[PDB]
Amino acid sequence: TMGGDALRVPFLDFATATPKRHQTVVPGVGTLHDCCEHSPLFSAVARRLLFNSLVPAQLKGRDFGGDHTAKLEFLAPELVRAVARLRFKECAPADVVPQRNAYYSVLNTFQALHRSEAFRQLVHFVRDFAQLLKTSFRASSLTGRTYGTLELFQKMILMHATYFLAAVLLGDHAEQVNTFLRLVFEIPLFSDAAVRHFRQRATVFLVPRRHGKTWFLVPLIALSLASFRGIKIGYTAHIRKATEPVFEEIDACLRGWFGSARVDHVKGETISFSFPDGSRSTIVFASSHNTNGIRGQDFNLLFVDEANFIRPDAVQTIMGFLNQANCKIIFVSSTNTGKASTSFLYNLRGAADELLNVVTYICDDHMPRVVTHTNATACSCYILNKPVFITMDGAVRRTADLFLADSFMQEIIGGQARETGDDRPVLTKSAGERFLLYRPSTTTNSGLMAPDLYVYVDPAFTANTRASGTGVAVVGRYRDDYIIFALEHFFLRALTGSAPADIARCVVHSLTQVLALHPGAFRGVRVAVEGNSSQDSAVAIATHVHTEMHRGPELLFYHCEPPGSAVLYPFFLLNKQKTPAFEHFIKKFNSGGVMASQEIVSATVRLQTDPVEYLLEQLNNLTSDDLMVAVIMAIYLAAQAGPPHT
Amino acid sequence: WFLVPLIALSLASFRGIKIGYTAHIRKATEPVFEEIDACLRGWFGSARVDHVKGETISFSFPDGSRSTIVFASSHNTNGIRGQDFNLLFVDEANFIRPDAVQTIMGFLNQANCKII
Amino acid sequence: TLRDTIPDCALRSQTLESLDARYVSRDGAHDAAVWFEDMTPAELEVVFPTTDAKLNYLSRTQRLASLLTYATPDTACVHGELLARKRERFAAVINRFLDLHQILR
Amino acid sequence: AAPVSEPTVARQKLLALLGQVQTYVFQIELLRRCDPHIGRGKLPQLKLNALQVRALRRRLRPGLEAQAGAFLTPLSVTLELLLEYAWREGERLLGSLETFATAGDVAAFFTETMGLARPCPYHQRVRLDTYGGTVHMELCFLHDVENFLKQLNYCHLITPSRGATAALERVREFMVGAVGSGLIVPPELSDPSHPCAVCFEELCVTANQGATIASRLADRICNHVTQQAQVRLDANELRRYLPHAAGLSDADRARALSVLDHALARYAISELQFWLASGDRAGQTTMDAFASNLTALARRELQQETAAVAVELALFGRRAEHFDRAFGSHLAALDMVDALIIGGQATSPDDQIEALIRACYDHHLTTPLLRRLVSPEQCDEEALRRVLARMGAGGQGPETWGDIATQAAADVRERRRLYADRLTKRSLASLGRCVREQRGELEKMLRVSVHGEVLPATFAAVANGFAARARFCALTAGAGTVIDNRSAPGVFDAHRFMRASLLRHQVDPALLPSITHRFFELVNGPLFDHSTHSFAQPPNTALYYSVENVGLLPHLKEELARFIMGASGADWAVSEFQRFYCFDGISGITPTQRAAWRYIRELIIATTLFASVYRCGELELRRPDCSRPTSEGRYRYPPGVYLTYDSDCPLVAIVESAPDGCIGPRSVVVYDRDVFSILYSVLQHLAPR
Amino acid sequence: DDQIEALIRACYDHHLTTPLLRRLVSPEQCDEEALRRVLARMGA
Amino acid sequence: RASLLRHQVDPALLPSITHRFFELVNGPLFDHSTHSFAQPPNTALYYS
Amino acid sequence: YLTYDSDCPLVAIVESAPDGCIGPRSVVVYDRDVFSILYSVLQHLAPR
Ligand SMILES: [Zn+2]
Ligand SMILES: [Zn+2]
Repeated sequence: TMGGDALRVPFLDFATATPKRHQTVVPGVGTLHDCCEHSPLFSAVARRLLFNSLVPAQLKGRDFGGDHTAKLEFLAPELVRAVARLRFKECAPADVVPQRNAYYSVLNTFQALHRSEAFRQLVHFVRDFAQLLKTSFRASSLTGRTYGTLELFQKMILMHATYFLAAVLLGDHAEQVNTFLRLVFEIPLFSDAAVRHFRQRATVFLVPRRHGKTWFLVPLIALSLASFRGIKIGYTAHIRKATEPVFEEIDACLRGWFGSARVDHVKGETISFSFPDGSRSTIVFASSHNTNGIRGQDFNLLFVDEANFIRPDAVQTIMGFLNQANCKIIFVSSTNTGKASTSFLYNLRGAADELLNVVTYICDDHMPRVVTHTNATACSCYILNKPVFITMDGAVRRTADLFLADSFMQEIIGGQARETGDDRPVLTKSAGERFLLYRPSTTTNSGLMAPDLYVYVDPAFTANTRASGTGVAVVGRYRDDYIIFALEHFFLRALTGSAPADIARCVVHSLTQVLALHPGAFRGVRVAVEGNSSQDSAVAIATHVHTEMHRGPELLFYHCEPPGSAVLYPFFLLNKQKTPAFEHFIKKFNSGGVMASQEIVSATVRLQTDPVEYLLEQLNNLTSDDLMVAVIMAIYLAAQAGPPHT
Repeated sequence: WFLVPLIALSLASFRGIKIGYTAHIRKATEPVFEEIDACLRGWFGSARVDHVKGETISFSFPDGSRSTIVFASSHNTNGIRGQDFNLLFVDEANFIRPDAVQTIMGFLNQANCKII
Repeated sequence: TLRDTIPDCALRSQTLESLDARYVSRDGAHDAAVWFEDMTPAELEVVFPTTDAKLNYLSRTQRLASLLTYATPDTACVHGELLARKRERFAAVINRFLDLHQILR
Repeated sequence: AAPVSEPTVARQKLLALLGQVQTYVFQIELLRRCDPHIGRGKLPQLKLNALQVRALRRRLRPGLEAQAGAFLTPLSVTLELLLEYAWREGERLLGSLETFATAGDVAAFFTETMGLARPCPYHQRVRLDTYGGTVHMELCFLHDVENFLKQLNYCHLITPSRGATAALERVREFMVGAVGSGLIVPPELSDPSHPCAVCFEELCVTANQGATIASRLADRICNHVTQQAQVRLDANELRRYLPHAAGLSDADRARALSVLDHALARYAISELQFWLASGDRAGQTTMDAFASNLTALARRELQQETAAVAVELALFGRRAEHFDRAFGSHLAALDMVDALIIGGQATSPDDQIEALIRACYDHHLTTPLLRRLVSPEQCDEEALRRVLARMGAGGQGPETWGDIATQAAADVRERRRLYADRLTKRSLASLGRCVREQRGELEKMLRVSVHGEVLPATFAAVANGFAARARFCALTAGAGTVIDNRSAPGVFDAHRFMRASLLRHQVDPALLPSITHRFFELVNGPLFDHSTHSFAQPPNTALYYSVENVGLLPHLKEELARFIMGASGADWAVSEFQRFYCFDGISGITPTQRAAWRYIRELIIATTLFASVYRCGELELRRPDCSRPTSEGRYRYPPGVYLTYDSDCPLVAIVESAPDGCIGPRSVVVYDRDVFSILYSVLQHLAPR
Repeated sequence: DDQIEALIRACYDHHLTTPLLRRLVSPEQCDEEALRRVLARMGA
Repeated sequence: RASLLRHQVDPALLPSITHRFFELVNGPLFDHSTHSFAQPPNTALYYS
Repeated sequence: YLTYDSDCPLVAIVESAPDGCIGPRSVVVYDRDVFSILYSVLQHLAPR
């Protein structure tokens, strides 16, 4: 009842040489220098050993030492006998008079939290939850694996409920309660941001088929009612034929491990728990969706069970509840992978943050299901109960034959194949978003640019095909980063007599615009025409570019001496340098080092889509690629290699 | 939150008034019933709390006296004939209740009625 | 009773190891006190008269020193490269944090 | 309620001593930057403090030695680190001060103490030394201790006991140098880009909107192995505390104030233009506001500097040369960024963030895209309301400039407005994340970072497992009747008999979950517990944590999750006669761990089939890494069959230990390598009872 | 039994098929799926 | 001052602080907050 | 008490009397500053 021995210690008036203008008082210890508060290595040990006393013995764990939390408060007997004969100084009288007052007063605010029934409510709630889950949720009396386990979401929901109920019922102790719920959830070392995250309201949960969805909320409610005093948990659902089961499974245990006298029950409507001193907390059911729920007083929870297909004409009361000042609409749901996208709720991930959490076992790409494989529960692993009739196959071929969506389900066919084949994304979404949004204005920061332009043309010499696009990129150095000045995704007119000149006219038009937008900026432009497709056709493009540009900056072409030849052709052959180029790009792009000019030029990609947005769609295929290749290679050239010339 | 204590104290103190309390659709009037009778029976004796569901509530006094809060929320009858109403606590006149303005205009004819 | 070390030594013309062997390492040394003297110089408190002010200076000089040591020919230290990369990323991040808010207007 | 236990007042005494030692290390880190002539004044105080720290050991030495071998705790780890860093840096600084007053030069004193001529003493060699192959790593940074302790945690069933507690003494030797100060972290050994082990649980527990953790973990600062300490510093801090000083009982406290007022009445900002600049130049800009703010900060810094110089001159008589002045020439030739990262001994590193925010946020920004930053919760709430409401119901090719220039001008005229309307109408959710991420990445770089409580906690959590294993290996050797069976004069018969009698039965496929759980419980390590909490979690999750932190190839998670999913005698019995835990013919790290998974599966399935066939025995398959010690020197190992992970004598069967728990004279135990001989010896005991 | 293993390892490789391979490794799920199909076809 | 500036204002207490601010700032003439039928201190301050 | 007097604003009456008046058992603390007032109040109310 009195807790642990860490909140009853004597004075231990050691000493101090620091002036009172500096010394601070850490609770549980004496008065130390101020520098002991900016050092977390001490202010996180001297504070955890205090709240490790408020934590009851039913919450330390399962094998933690008989008498204490050995993993926090344990001193070897030799060390205890050695520090026993250690004696500090003795405080001066005129200094011990106020020091003892400061010490025993900074500790009173802890021996005062251990008494307030507002905090005892939380302690009782958590301790009863733990002791009653020890034996998995059943019809026990509350008086080889034998201990039940909360899965990840079954713990995130409990945290979302408990932190909010604590922040609501305990406002005057918003500091002594956070660093106690940390110890009680075995979640220390957790920055205040990722714990204040649980203080927010309306956090949606998307859960697979069963996962003990309903089996967990009834004990949650039964313990959040008979422990706290003054809350009315609204519990809506789908068609009310499913809510009466919740009635029965709540009242069976709520009357099971408690007295029936305090169980107040009306059929099809509110349930109320009464307390021995004129107190009552209820679970009023907003499932009626008509009345008795519009006026909100102390709801604060609104346990919406299934928001997958929202109940007809029941969103008005929910939106009215959203107006209540202290309501945290938990918004449980169940996407059983039968649809895999409750797009009524799954569209929330578009423009929101820290709102919804999905308990999924297959990623967006359905190939790296093995990402979340060791997390999938072992209870839901049943098979035909026969590996093979007669076969000697490795687990790979077995799982290929026994794929069935890797969970005995019939998940969507197509898109990401069944054999993963080491398929993954390459450029992070975060770098991609910044690439789209932050575009330096090059026309007004020309001093930041290098005086050389690099252009790569990756030609396709066919028409009336989707992979017949010619990619062009013109890039340069911007500070020590790389910036794109122009992009083209050019499609030959069918049966032209001058495909190389049409391509050349396209690139020349792009260059010109870039030159005109930044006059006098560039001393050199270096041009590479990929020749893998056709060397002659690549040479012809270079020749037309050469001639047209002849109408200042010097124009140079990358040249190539093909194997067995002594001739230097103005084309570029893409082979061994592809992997280094791509590798460097990916690293640069992901760290924020490649960007697009705010006044990026594109004649071919202007009416239907934003050129940077279009490039990014191609780039997100890294694991029609003419534009991506031109951009990556133009940048590689601006990077480092052998000299290109006149 | 303020009108229920107002009524609970204006009933159990004066003797001989019948406060009419209309409202919107009668699904909102039963909450007023409950919040009036919970305290009216809370800080007083239940014997003097006379209550019929969906209709009038009456407080009785130890010497042959009774003052009521007869609910004109029915909007059909039991409110047209006025004797000692004098208050007619119309709760929400923002969107007036359908076909309920006739009884209100008849109450306006009563000689000592103050339609709040 | 249980006197400190400052009333014990009383003489400060020697080396540290001699005093160790003479006062704290003798078998007969009673060793019945723990009291850390105040080592901050008043010539430094009168200018940085605040633990926050004595910590900001203690961190600024630490950053300076860590810049100076990393700025016979080994030069192949990962810490120099880490400091260089951190400085470059910080510059590039502040670069795209003033311009981004210039654009938003 | 009056009697408080000794390990409770001893902990308070140790906390007080830790506070005193932390204060002393603060004073040491201060004296390493003060003028030597002033430091020499505190030479007797520093000598006495070093004597006190020396005498503080040689008493806590045997205690902490008996502690390091039995269940380290995050208290006596930081205490060891600080009592070592004090005993190191105090003597080092004292040597550097007694070297002074002989050479009498300051610019060579701040190269000894501050370490400007050292060979970078932040390198170490670990040499994990597992079975099969001794992989070796070097500990260069702070996250490089986390990534090594997690590796040693994951590779614990593969690593010898005394080959690990001898590679942890090599980690502590580095931590004493790096995290030993516990008060400030040098910018060299701090990479906030690399996520820690506790900011992986953050993403697992907080809300994820799709976006699997492998992609969310790459946009993190991890904020836990280093913190920010939120230092604030007033404006007129020198004038406040001037009329109140330690000494100065004379009226000189008034003439000093007079000289301060008289001297008060008496950053390379020219480098911003070479940064990228957008938009219109004429008029106010973000760059102009930033330049004005930085000019104000520089003016305050210069005023504070001149006031401090005047006060030191008027009070003591001599202008002191501290570190920031003796090397002040290097604070002049400093670029904008190299002097923005460091700097501001008068202002605070939060004042630079204030000067940046006051420049990027004025009244002219916008109505939208400004409220989402000041309230990122109302934005998502409004988005939820909106979602709920919506779900409720040719030719003439020109050559000259006059035409191509005009068409390019028109194209850029369209596109400069295109994205400008993107950044304002759409893309609010992306901008509200990009700006709140760049601001965090800035404040983490500018604010004074001190130290995090992660390393001295995970170090203890890892070392406790190996300590307990080596303790159980040696506590059972001294017991009652020992039946050590590593010598096999007549054991082949009883091994083959039991192996045949157990391989005759099927695995009872109704028990495969109770076997997969006890497999994920043995394979997991001691750091990531997540299965003995009060709010426990399935052992597969406690293993997913411990195996995803140390980046494991995805092609090995199926080999772990689907290991006992298939369970005849094939893939059932892998051990030879006496080579149960022997890795002689296997090298590497992953193919040496598959061989350990095989032995663990064999042990588990053999124990299950033995419990099914010979119902007499119970065979609680336990692990010695559990059973943390109680109040003092008691471990109470219950009966069972311990794995012990030791290739010397792996299987230890404690059949009848004691009626109270300890291991003494009534504690007959059976040592053996092989599993089936262990089961036969257990049967020969438990059956005739 | 090693000869049966040598025959099965020859007749069953990773290239056989997606179907006609799961019905051997689980001749119960095949009939269960057939029952589901029959019930769904006879329902409507 | 250091031991108090180390804690946040506990934003769940801001109404109980705004009330005790409008109660100190107000003057003695317009009372309107110690009547039997009292009124919020912000009204007693709006009058004054 | 605030007392609004720039001469000696803060007056802390920590233990006045069991009946209300201010007499010989009415230790009071005069001060300008607030934090020193709080320290003097702590030095009295804590050891009780
Ligand atoms: Zn180094
Ligand atoms: Zn982290």
